Amino acid sequence: GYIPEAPRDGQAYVRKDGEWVLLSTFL
Amino acid sequence: GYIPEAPRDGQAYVRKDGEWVLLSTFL
Amino acid sequence: GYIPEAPRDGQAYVRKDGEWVLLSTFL
Repeated sequence: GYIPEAPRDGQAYVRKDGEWVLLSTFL
Repeated sequence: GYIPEAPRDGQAYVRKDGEWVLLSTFL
Repeated sequence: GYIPEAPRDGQAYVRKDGEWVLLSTFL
């Protein structure tokens, strides 16, 4: 389906496993 | 709600603050 | 329009060119 909004919290998110995961996880 | 399309412009985007932000911002 | 789900496969994706592209492409 379509993807719901990510957290709105001053952090960047990427799409993984049908979820929003912090970009910083990967950096 | 659901998220609208990001710019279609040859650049990658991540989701932040209910917006599409260039990935390159963080790299 | 709204964006469809990314692959659900243990990898992170970013939005580019109206598509889901592996984050690892850029790292």
